[PDB]
Formats: sequence, C-alpha cells, structure tokens
Amino acid sequence: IGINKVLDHLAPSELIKPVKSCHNKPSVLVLDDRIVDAATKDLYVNGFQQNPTPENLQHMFHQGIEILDSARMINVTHLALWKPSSFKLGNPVDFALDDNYDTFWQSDGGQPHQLDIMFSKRMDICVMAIFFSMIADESYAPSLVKVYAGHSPSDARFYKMLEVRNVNGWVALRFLDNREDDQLLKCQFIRLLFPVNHENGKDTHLRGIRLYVPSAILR
Amino acid sequence: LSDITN
Amino acid sequence: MGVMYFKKNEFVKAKKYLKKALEVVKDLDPSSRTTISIQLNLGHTYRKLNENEIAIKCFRCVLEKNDKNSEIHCSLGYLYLKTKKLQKAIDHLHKSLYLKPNNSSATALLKNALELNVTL
Amino acid sequence: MIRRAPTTLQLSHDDVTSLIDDLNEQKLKQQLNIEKT
Amino acid sequence: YNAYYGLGTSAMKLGQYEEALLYFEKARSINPVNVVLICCCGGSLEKLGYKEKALQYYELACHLQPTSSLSKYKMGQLLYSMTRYNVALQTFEELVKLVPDDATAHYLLGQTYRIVGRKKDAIKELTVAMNLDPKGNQVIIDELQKCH
Repeated sequence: IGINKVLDHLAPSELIKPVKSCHNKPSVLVLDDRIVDAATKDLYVNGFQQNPTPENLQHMFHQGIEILDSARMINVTHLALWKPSSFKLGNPVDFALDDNYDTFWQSDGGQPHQLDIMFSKRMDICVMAIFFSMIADESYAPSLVKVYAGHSPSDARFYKMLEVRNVNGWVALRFLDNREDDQLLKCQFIRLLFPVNHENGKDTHLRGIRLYVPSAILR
Repeated sequence: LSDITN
Repeated sequence: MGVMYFKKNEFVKAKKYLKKALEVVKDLDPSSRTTISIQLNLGHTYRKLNENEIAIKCFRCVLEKNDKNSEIHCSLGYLYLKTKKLQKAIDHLHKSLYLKPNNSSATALLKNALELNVTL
Repeated sequence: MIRRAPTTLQLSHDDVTSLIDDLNEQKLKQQLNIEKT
Repeated sequence: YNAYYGLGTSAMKLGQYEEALLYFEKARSINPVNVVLICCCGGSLEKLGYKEKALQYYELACHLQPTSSLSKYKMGQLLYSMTRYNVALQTFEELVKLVPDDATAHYLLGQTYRIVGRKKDAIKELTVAMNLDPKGNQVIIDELQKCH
C-alpha cells in the first residue's frame, strides 16, 4: 500500500485544484520612486528623493553597493556564464559586472536585446540586484524589462514584468511569488529581455548587475 | 544623439 | 629490441640487450637524450624484474641528468614505497606533485604513504 | 638522417593500482595478527 | 609542519575527520613540542569518538605547557561533555584566574556553578558577565532568568 499512497503524495490532484480560475494575465511590478511604502522600501534600497549630478550618482552607486553587501549575503555574480545578444566591440559585459558606475556594457543589434545568465550548478538565487540611471543614460535607458526563469535554455518561462518610469538607483528584487515557503528562486537558467528603451530608444546600457544567494590557529 | 525615430 | 622484448612480457633478454646498449654508449655522450632513454628503459625493466636497488640507482642517475620529469619522480616514489624508505618516497611524491599538480595515481600514492607513515 | 626519438616506457596506472592494493592487504595482514597477539 | 597543519584543517572543515587526524598526527611527528596542534588532534580524535585518547593527548599538552589558556579551555569543554564537572570546576577556576577580563570565561564559570548548584556563585558570575559585555548579553539574560 506504500506504493499507492506515495503516488498520491507526489501528484495530488483532487486536493490541489481548488477552482481552476486563474486570471492568466502577466503581473506587472511598479518601480516608481515617488511613493513611500513598506513593500517598495524592501525592493528599493537607495531611498526616495531636480536631477542629481553624475558624481552624486557615483556616490550613491557606491553607498548602494555597500548597503547591499552590508547584510549577511553571498555574491556569486562571477560564478556563472554570461552571453549577451550582441556586443558593440567597445564594452563587453565585464564592465557591467565590474561594480563601477563609470564603466558600463552596451549591446548593438536587434531591438529585442537579450542578456543570458547561465549557471553551472544548481544555485538558489534569493535577491537580484540591478542598477538603473534614468537621468544619466536617458537615451539608452531600459524602459521595459521581462525576466525569465528555467533550468535550461529549452524550458525558459516568464517570471515577472518590470516597467521603468524614473529609477536612478539600485533595484533589489527578491522572489516570493514562485515559492512562499523558501522565499527564494531556484533555477539554473536566467535570461533578460529589453524590448524597448525610453523615448523610443534603440540600444541599452547596463551600469551594474549583481546576483545574491544565501548559505587558535597557526598562520 | 542618434536613436533617430521613423 | 629491449623495449619490444619488454612489451612481449619477456624481461630477461630485454634486460641483457639494454645492458649491451648501455655499455656501448657508456663511454661517450652522457647527454643528448639517448643515455636518458637507455637508463629510463633499463630502470623500468629492473623494476619489472623485481630487482630494485639497481633500478633506484639508474633512476637517480637519470634524475641527476634531468630534474624536470614528473614520471621520473612517480617512478622514484613507486620504488621507495615498494621498500620501506617512506621519507624518500613521500619527498619524491610531493616533488612530482610540484611538477604536475593533477596526477591521478600520485594522490592515492601519497595517501597510502602518509597512512603507512602515521601507523608506523 | 634525422634520428627518431627512442620510445620511452611508461609507468602504467594498472600496475601501480595493483601494488597499492597489494600493500593494503599487506597492512591488513598483521592488524588482525596484532589483535590475535 | 605548517602546511600539514593546513591540510589537516582543510580536511576538518570538509568533514573528513579521519583524514584530518591522519594529517595532524604527522604534523605532531614533525614537531613534538606544540600545544595548539595537540588540541586540534584531540578535537579530531573526539570527533571520531576516542574520548580517552583525546584526554591523554590533552593532558600531555597541559603537562608540556602548564600555562596554556586554549588547552585548559578544551579540557573544560570535554569534561563538561563527559559529565566530569567535579574537576571541570577546578579547570574553570584556574582558567578564569588566567583570564580575568574575558566575559566568556565568566559565562562558563557561572554556568558550571549553576549546573553544580551554587546559586550565589552563579548569579555573581552572570552579573559580572552582564557588566563586562552587552553584545552577547542575550544569552546572559536567559542564564540569569533560569537561575532566578
């Protein structure tokens, strides 16, 4: 009887399906920084605020990095393979992951720009950190972003929507919809899309990007 | 400025 | 001819042919990648002939003429662990690791040598 | 002519594995003898 | 010997306790006169389960170095694990005599006094631990509450 009961446990159907009344529309996340809320404060780190000067942006860029690294956390941004849609022979993704505001990465090619993040081993991402500069890079500012998820390039699937209006700072996105029990994302394949820029732009930069995961002597 | 719109 | 008699699992004649080769080339040209091969092959035959002292002396000579050789050091460790000279065995194994960090048999050989030394 | 570099014998993995197994049983031989003694 | 010690520590942090002990015994063989290495080996041995041999190595270390704070700390921890609080009491009194300004020593001394049963000694030592350091005071608060 042990075989029969475990089979029910692996695949509960009558217990699981409540009404099967899903709305099936894609949920959209609001990123605006003019409204103060507890949920927004959790995802927006730098704080709600004329347009600051670029050096002020560089200063807040470092303070955002320090605050994100201040908490107990493990950075594995360099523990994965990256393959953007196309280069421009001026700046590879290294200057995007160099944690420097002055340097940045630029793609050049088709309008739906793609950024690939491949992982070697099953890593459980909890917080994804991305930095935007609306006033500094208004021409190449990312306006709409769609984040995918999957275990392979084969099974990439939609996760979340992100609309950009005015965000001149680091953006933190912890994942809770997928798994409420773990409060983290478990995947080996993450890809990002930038289908259109602000004011009908063509290309897109990426100032910063980071990935966050949880975990006498003789010299 | 580039990024010329149609 | 010595190499092929060795490969044919007939060590006794390979040994004498390699001895003749060594004695012909003994007087002249210690260098030039010929005496090195002669001594290495003869030491391999002796280590397969189960006689170890002469193999050790030949391997020491070829080591003197050429130090950067991982295989030489693994063979020295093999011979020293066959005998109870554990200190020389482990020294030659760690050196062999130094010349080539990723050696398959060397890791197990080092583990065995160290456990034997600790139990001794 | 150009002399061909003479072939060099190689210490195989199989014989060294055989020796380490033989050594393992060799040390296993007297460990029970010590307990017996 | 430093790199054998490092190999032993690297094996220890990965859980291969027997391999760590195997490295540490050779590290001893190189330098018989040591204290921290002896303590690490006794820890590896008690990780395996050989408590008596760990005790023997520990007493050898303390005989070699009568003034060794970490060695006495390990003695006290092992005796607390072995339910030998009778001599653990003298280990901790000598240790706190060695280090008077360390709040960790006061915490362990008060905990041992409470376990054996002296309420006044326990409350005095725990109050001293409260006064010295408020960083680890959360455990000290509970230690006072249970004693009271």
